[PDB]
Amino acid sequence: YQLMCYYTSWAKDRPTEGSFKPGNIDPCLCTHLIYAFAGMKNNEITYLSEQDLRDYEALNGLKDRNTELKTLLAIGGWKFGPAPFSSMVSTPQNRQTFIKSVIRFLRQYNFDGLNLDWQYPGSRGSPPKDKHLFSVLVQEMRKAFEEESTLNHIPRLLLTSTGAGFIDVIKSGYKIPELSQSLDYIQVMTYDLHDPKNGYTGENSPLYKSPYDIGKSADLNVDSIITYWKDHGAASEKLIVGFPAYGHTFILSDPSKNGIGDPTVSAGPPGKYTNEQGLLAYFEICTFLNEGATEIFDATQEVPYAYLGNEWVGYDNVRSFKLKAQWLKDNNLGGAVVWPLDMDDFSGSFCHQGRFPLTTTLKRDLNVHSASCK
Repeated sequence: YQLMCYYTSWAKDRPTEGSFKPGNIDPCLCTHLIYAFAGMKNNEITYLSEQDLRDYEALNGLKDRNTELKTLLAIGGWKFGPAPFSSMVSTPQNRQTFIKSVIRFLRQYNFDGLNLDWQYPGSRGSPPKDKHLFSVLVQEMRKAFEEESTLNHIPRLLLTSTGAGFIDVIKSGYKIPELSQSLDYIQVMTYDLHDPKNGYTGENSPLYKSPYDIGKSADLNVDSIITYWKDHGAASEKLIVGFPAYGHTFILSDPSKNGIGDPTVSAGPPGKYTNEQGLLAYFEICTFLNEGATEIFDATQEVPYAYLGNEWVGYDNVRSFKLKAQWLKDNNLGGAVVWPLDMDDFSGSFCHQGRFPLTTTLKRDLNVHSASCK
């Protein structure tokens, strides 16, 4: 099984005890480290800031301790949006400029591959034709990686892509059989399933649906999403399940109605370290629990939630990671991807469950072993 772990460039910029640097990632913990994010300039991949080059060096230097460790560079993300990718895939000339810049960039900065994270082809303004053009880009990029490998007599660069977790978004943007042929891995975005706009508490990444989830809500769970990708032609061993190291928060309409599916006023206030309304890192949730929040493990969805007064959080813990890891193995999936590793308890001081408790649960249960680490 694979165990991929994201490192986000902004994690080192969080205040005081929340700051986490890439050089402090345990090199034996994951099979792949993914750096979020690279940007684009004139149809060429590039760094977002010159300081990212120092992060690339620290991240890639971990391969000197774990010689089997692989590193990927992620381009895109929610904030970047669809427009740069739409322009880049629009012509063969722009795709060639991009593919050539990727090979050159990955090799010069010692990355083992690229993670495409276009959010999303075919939606958010991206036209219907981008479903076909994204598949063309992926085929052409895989072919160029094979040709570079043969020309230089070195292992081929890896090619991965994120995959939407929302059915309508999957339908309008992904030619699943073609993408599965050319990609090494598909990182399925099995998280942010809390449906913030419906006015009820919802889980971030439940394994199974709530019996109260009706219609489109019934597909907002790991089991339903992965089943959809498999039913539509994705290779099971190429599927990498998204494991969030954070939760989503809500302000309860009534503090006495504190279960899943209960009425909400708004997303919860930003955390001291992550500073994003409606989100708390796993390390911040540990503080919330230590400061008196009531912890409930919902067996119907196989995920926890916690509440304190009118503040409610739906998240993942050691137990939910354990149960999803067994389900992953039972379903012959390719592995897991921790999103983001920097929101797990990287120091061991917030949760007192040792360093990286969520990720360590996956390393142990997915039998991740490197010959270089024994």
